[PDB]
Amino acid sequence: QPEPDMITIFIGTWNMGNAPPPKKITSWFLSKGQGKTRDDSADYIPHDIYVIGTQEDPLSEKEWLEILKHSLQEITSVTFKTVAIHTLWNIRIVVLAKPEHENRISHICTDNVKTGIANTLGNKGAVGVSFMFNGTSLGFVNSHLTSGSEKKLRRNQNYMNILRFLALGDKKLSPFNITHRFTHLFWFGDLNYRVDLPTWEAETIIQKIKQQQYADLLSHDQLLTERREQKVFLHFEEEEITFAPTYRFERLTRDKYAYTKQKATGMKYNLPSWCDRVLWKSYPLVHVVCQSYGSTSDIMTSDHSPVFATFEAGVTSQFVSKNGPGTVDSQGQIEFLRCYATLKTKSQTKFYLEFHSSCLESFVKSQEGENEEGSEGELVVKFGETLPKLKPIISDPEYLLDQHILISIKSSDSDESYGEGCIALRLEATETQLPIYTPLTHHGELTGHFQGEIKLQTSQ
Ligand SMILES: CN(Cc1cccc(F)c1)S(N)(=O)=O
Repeated sequence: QPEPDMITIFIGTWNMGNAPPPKKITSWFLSKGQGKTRDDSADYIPHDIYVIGTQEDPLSEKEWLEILKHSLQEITSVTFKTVAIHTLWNIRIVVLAKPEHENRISHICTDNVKTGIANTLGNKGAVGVSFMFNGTSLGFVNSHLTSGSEKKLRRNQNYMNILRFLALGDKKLSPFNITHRFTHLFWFGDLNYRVDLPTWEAETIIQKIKQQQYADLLSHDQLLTERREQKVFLHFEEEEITFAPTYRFERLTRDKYAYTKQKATGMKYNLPSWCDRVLWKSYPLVHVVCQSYGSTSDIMTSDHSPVFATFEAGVTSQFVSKNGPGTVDSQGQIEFLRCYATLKTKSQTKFYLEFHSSCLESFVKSQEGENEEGSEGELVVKFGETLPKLKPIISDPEYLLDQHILISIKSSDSDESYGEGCIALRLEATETQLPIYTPLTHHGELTGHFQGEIKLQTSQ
């Protein structure tokens, strides 16, 4: 039975509005409704992994698991295994997998982050799950961010707190947050970004939605505009939105948007908005293709419609050779030439690099670089030809060209990371000097760049 080189992943996000679901929710898991929808000919084909994020979920874990498992069994005739379930208040994540995958999955982690302070601590935050699927690390975050059209900055703050403090994946990757720990990271939820147009334009917006003319609305979507100004979700992707806004509906129909201010809304308008989103970030040159992104039309218990996204995602096998794991394979090496970091920091300390990768027995510390002043004010840290030669555990190119090297640039004075990035070993050539590049981030904000050349030796 061969190990897969691809799997499909279903991501669902639904703010349930504190109401039980209707008796049938299969349209959600089938990616049917509005937007980029799944072909009917695929309906019986199970996804490999289903990740369900809910917000304002009134159900017990048991109650929701029974609904989810029975739904998938009706669609696929497969009884899915429960990988993980984690709930913070009314924010929940469930991971289900085909039974054939049970012994491909390991290192299952769950965590949560509560956002805000005092007033603003008590119902917003995130839950997440991570695990290994054979040689591939997968992370999943379901976040319910701060509500309200005039709180985009708070949402951006909520995002940074979640990616700093959610403790998922390999704890040995100590300098790296969740935005660097996974081959594929999926972040979804009620992100609560709104269409920023005047209140007086509410009926105009509704008109535009009835015409399926989303362009002038999406140009005011706060998540798109904040992401274009590099304020949030830097280096994440989102599929084009081709479905109507998923909030705020009158319950038990989808014919009416309920946008007017009410005591129940704290006298706030809720103009139609794309609150409910799915984004991802995968390591460079790993296969990931969005195959659906849309909303259901037939699930109407909530003031939100469910959102679905499906993905093809490249995966690798748990590689064994006669040498590694448990030793190095002297036929393999990774060399770095003419490397330098450019940092935005105003500080003057010495810097060194750490190289982290599951192709190494453990992480590698470099010598300190040489600081110079850049022509436009910047700190340039030069490593020249001084970087250590990295000794991978396995030299086979079928393994090594699929791996990645995480880089942290750290202060010698404090040992704190000033920037993190990732280099793919999926090179155009081996035994050949080739350009490499990564942006560097810290707390998910841009802090610099790392560039240079790589020379990869494999057993071929
Ligand atoms: C048996 N584990 C993985 C798993 C647990 C539950 C459901 C699964 F589909 C897979 S393990 N290797 O101990 O983490």
